[PDB]
Amino acid sequence: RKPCKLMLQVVKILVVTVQLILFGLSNQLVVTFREENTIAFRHLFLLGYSDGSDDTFAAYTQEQLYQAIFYAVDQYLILPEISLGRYAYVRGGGGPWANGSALALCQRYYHRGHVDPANDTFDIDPRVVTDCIQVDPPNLTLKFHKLINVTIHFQLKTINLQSLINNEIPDCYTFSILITFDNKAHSGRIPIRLETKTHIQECKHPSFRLLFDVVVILTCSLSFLLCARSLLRGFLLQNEFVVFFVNGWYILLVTSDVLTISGTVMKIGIEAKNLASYDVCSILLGTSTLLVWVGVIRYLTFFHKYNILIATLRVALPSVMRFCCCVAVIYLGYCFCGWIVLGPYHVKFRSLSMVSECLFSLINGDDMFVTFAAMQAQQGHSSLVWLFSQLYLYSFISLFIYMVLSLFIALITGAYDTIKHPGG
Amino acid sequence: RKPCKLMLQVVKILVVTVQLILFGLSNQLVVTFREENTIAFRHLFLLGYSDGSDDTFAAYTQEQLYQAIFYAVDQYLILPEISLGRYAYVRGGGGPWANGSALALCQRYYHRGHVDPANDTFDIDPRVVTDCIQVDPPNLTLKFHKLINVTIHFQLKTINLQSLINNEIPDCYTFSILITFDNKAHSGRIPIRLETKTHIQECKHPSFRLLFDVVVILTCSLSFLLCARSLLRGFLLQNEFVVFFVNGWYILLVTSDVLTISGTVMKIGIEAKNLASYDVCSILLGTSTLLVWVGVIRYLTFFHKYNILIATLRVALPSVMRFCCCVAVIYLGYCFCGWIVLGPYHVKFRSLSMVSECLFSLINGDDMFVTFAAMQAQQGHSSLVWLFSQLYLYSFISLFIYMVLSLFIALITGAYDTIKHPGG
Amino acid sequence: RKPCKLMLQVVKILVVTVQLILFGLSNQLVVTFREENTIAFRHLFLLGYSDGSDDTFAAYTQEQLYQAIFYAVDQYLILPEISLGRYAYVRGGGGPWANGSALALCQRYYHRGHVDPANDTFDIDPRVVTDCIQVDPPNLTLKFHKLINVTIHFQLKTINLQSLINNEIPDCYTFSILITFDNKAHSGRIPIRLETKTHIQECKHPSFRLLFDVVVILTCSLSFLLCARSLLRGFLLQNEFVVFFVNGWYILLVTSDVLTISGTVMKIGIEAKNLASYDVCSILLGTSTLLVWVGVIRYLTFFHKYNILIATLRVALPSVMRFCCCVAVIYLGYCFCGWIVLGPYHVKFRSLSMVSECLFSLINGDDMFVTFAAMQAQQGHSSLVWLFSQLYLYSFISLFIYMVLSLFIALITGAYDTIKHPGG
Amino acid sequence: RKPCKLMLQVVKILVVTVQLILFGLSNQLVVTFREENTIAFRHLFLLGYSDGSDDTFAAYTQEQLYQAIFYAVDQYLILPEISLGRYAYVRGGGGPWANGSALALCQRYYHRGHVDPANDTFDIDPRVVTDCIQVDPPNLTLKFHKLINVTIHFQLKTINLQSLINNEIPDCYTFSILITFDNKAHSGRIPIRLETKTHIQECKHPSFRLLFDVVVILTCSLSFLLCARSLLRGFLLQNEFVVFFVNGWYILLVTSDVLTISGTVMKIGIEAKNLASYDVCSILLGTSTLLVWVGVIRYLTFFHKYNILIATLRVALPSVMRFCCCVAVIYLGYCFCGWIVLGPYHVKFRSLSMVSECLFSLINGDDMFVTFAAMQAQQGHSSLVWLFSQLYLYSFISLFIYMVLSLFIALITGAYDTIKHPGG
Repeated sequence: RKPCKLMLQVVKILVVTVQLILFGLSNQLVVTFREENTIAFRHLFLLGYSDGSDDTFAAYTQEQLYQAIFYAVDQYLILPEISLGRYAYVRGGGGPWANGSALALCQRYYHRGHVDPANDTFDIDPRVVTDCIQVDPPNLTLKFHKLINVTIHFQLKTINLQSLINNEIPDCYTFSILITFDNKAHSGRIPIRLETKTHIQECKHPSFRLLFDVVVILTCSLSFLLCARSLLRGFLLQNEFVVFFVNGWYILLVTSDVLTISGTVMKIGIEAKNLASYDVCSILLGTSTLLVWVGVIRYLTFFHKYNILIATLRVALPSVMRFCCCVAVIYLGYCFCGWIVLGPYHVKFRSLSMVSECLFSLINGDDMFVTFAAMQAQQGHSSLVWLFSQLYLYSFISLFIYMVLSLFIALITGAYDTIKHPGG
Repeated sequence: RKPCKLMLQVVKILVVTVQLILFGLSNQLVVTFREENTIAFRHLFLLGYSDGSDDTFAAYTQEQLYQAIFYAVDQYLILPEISLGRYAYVRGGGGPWANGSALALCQRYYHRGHVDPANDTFDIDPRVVTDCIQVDPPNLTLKFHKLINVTIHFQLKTINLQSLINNEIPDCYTFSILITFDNKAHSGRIPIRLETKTHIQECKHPSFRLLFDVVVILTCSLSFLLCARSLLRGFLLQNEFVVFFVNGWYILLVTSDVLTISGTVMKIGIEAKNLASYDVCSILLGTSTLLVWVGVIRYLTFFHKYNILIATLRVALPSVMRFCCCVAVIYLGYCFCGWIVLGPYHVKFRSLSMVSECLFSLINGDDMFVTFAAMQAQQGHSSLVWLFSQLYLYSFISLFIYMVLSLFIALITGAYDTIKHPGG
Repeated sequence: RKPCKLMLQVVKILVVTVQLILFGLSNQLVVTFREENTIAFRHLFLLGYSDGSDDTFAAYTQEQLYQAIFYAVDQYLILPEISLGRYAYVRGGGGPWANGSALALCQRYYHRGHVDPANDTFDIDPRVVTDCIQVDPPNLTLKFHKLINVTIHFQLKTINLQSLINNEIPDCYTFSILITFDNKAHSGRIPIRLETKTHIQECKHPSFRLLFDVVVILTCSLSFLLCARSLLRGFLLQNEFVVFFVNGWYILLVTSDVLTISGTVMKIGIEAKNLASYDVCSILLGTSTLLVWVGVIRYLTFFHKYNILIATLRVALPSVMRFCCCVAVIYLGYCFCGWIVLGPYHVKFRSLSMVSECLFSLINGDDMFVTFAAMQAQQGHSSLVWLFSQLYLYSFISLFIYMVLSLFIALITGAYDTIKHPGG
Repeated sequence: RKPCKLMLQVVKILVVTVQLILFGLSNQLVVTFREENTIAFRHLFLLGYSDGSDDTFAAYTQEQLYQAIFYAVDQYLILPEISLGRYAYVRGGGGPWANGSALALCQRYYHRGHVDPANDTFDIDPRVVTDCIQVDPPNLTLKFHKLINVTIHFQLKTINLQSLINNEIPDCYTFSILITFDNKAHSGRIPIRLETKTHIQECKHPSFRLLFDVVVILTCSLSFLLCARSLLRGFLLQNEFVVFFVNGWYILLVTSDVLTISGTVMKIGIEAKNLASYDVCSILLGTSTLLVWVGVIRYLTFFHKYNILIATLRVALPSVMRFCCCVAVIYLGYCFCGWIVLGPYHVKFRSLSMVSECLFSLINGDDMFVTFAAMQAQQGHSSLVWLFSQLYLYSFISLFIYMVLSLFIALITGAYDTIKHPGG
């Protein structure tokens, strides 16, 4: 009834997230289309690039430098002669206007640029001039002292004909293309990178799954209304309680409403400005479904046979939070120590990100023989540091390894005490 | 006696699985022959391929494309001139009939194929035409817009002379060979792959181990009859119980009968249609032997000294199943969250398979510094997602890491309570 | 008040270590400048080198040998013709004086060197002669029997112009450069290595963040004085106690004073002789901040709600130390066994360092499938050793894996006993 | 006194194993000399080989095949022209006599060899003829159908001059050299391998560390006599006990005597037939030192403060052994299942060795994301097997992961019961 409505919401959002996962399978075939094309154009425009080169597809020779510039130049020259896909290029100007290239060799470098490190002097008008060469579909050089970044933009149209095997009418992708020689460091290591976007549109010459999605949206709307009614019942009970864990009979419903509104927003409203907002709204729906599973397990406990494990979660977080505070203090201190130490020798130490990176290497064991090994293998320097690195790292290792089972089993015996009360 | 018959079945299936493992050692030398030949023909027919290329042995140049086509063409040309093995090719037609090639350059591509993405149009008779060129042992081109898949089939005969070192008469392998340029994506990334089968037959000019296997089969038949008699005794006891864990005094015997019938079926009956059915029946025999070990440990407990550990398994699954339900709900929710999130950036996220892939990375530590590292290293995009990815992944990490020791030690103290009852 | 002063010290050193982490972010951008340049010159001077070559960028051909010598020779020849950076080279002699090169082809090899292994004889004046060729910015051979080591030194000046994007005036780096062909083994495997240092100086033509750092230093001085006053109070209490854990109300303050003096020394006094002393003093500040977090957690426990977890650490170390002694005895014995065994086959066994390396492979799981796998894969030798290696390694594996949870959960139940006393 | 003699034995074997570790450091520098030379000759004789090639340095082309043969041929031709070491070759015949080569191109292939797989026939006199070409220091072909294995033997002398930096007189190594093209499979994948030994001898023109080792040996002899006296005391106590854990007051002494006799045997007696017997005797000494640490910890417990942890080991093995029997039954069954399953798709499944390989992947986490990942990535076949592989592997994973903490914490609470008795 009313719990039949709740379980209907459970299966209904379950089917809606099944439709989400269906949307995911379809868009995932599509994004496989994306990635196929992505590595594709990487081959395609790419000159001298390699598999795995994304770590280091970067230049030393200026003759190297212009080499790739021309290489892409010819690629734009001769793509229809050469490829295996079917790219199409109509006018499509950017990113600065005027007019349409479609290959725009863009170059930004500073407007005032006197630079003589031999006299130890420089005079820089840090305003940057960008010269662009428009390249009509059927050579010029830049100062290496002068450079900031060099850009090729170009876009190619195609139709995902593989959607016939998905029984669908094919769609039109337009992959926009920014190849970049980049020297923001200005250090000599000119990284090249190809980035791309794509517009998906329907064919020029041209919905039951979409109707089923719309019906799912309407069902989600009815479910959110049911959540609103249940919350009004809970609020009337709260007004009676004021006048007179399990944690989520309200709150999970509110999260579900957030997910449902997110899905509605993803279907239509922000769906005319979709892509990233669609991704984030999927981000919302996931927690909704996670709550869907969780409260499904709560309600489908049916007391779980007396819910001993349900109550087991209860007492410990009362200790576990302060213990969490303490251990996190330990974690942050270890993090500060990393923020100090790793600069002398580390790739795994690179930023506060990499500091977070060390922390999994705490709890997990993947990086220890990696890192604690190889740093001991000593790229190294300044052998007191080589002592001190062992001094730090072995010290970091043992502490949580002992004490964390201490915390978990301490609250374990805490729940053992919660089973000392609770096993009777 | 009767338990001597059971232990005789234990050692008898133990010897039969020793014979299975013997069959495994022999077939494993053989399948090493398979794999040796497999990498072999991969070298052999393969042109431009590499070690490790199986990740990416795929094409960009159409001139690349025909290059490999010709490369294999010459390989079929000149194998006896060139090789280190001894391949033999007699008529052997396929896969479509008429007649015998033995090198069949097969090409499938659609029968109606107007495709112009520049006008945003296409007219496809999705019926596919396949042209095949038969290549008699002692060049033509395909439309790149037009292609679907391109196939070379060829088969080579040889005799595993290395079986003389196994003291056996050598056998005849016929490796059938499908090299394929594949463009089912039609995206430009034409993967090539060589797949092969082989027929093993006896020599044209031509059994005590086979007799010992047959005797093992007869012994397995006697053991299954003993299991049938013991089950009739148990069923008469059940009829007396109706008229009036340890779990497997029947059920393990029934599994053993399944394994024994599977082995009998693998020896003879489906042995005239063997290979995969033989593999699956080995799949059966393994669980039989696993049960063989397990019930061996049960019976050879001899009460295990009072079987405290035997009874230890008893009480906990009563809690552990519902707890398993709960944690699996947690697992499935995390899985849905993966099914959402990873599409923006992941190889480890690729499908529900890869979703299962994340789960070991939960319990194990191999992938954390891998994945939680490198995704943080941010191929990335849309930096709110870069926040949110950390937001998801660190969140996924801690939860089971805490609570799973909670579950295990909660049932641990549960068995501690089962030892609180049971340690006295 | 006085605890407001302590928390002000907590936030004050917190901000000072925030300034440390700020100094770290700034110097880390700089050291990224270092590493960018480092891989740079590695490309730059490097001839025939590769990515990943640092494992094996070493020679076999003498024609190989001179090849790289000339390769660097031309690099010094033609750097301004070729590069992407802006290197500058003024006189700058070294490492022996007289005068200035700036490219010094240095070669050391023994002064008396009769070596005939065919007669099994050698007469070596182990004094070494070093010939050096000074190479003025705009070929000679060495005996391969005769060689000891061959060295190129050269230094290049540049200005880190990328600091304009950090809104700073750019600085002058001078990268000093030692490329070395090294044959101290004299075995034929001539490793080459490029090592570099750099002097950072201000520009020739030329401080509020520095003033804020100085104010932070003065605040640290006031905090150390507050620590000195609190220690005088504690010492007067100790004099009253003599006349009549929590562990760090003194000791953490003393560590903080050490860190504060270290930071003061890093700011000014040893700051005229900085780099490694600066690194070590950062080494000091880290433990200070770690203590900062820890005692922050102590004081901000506020009894932690009765500090059950604080007292939890108390009783166990009384057992844990002797248990630690015992397990470490186990560890050292395993270490001796490694020191024996691995010489026949191991890279992971290389030294007492690598012995420490095995120990993480104990507690962690990263190397097991690596090492216990691949050594079983048997580079190997002397198959009794192949048995014995399994005999050792599987033996090493299980012992701690069982017993260490034994120790941790034994003190776990010890703290369970400490919660048996302490859960009431 | 007498315990001073025992602790003197502890420190004395400690110093003797320090001398063992010293011998290890010295021989390890030497074996580094070995490995340096090993990769050396691998470069040296090796033609077309690569770094990492040891996985796959194997042939396809017969023109490839002879290519390397000649390549080594010229290497023997022109080593003194080319190298960086100092190799010396005097007569040194082998492995068959008559006379001295020193480069012996040896080829074994069967004496009767009619092989026609096209007629499905073969007539093999499995006696093998070996033709050898002696190559005097300053081309012929083999049937590819006919081949079995092809061998080059050659030996080079040199003096480890790097021992002058160890302050020692240098020694004479003679590296004997077997390069082998091997086709025992006869499948076409002719693996090449270079194996080498070396004789270490003193110089032709020519001991306080050796005297200190001899004194250590005499001290070990006195310690073994003390162990014999203590065992005679224990045996007289046993004779009084018959007439009327801690486990190793005898037994550790007996192990120590075994180690001491092993060291004495390694010093002199079998030291005229040393190398592998020396390795094995080091194998003995290690367990001696391990016992040295262990009983050191026993005696230096001094009751360990009441030896609660010493007694903690006591009760549990009484359960742990039968539990170990049970879990090992589980392990063996999983092992049989592997022995079945992996043949269809695995490198990690290769033999009972690799079966042991899976087991660490059980307890450790290194291989899970590796193997359970990549096998799911499906080289694969026969998709019911693809289901069944997941069916097996996920099943293998969870079982020990749950139950093993069950066993450890079950005996943990067992020792908790042993601390329930033992914490009072």
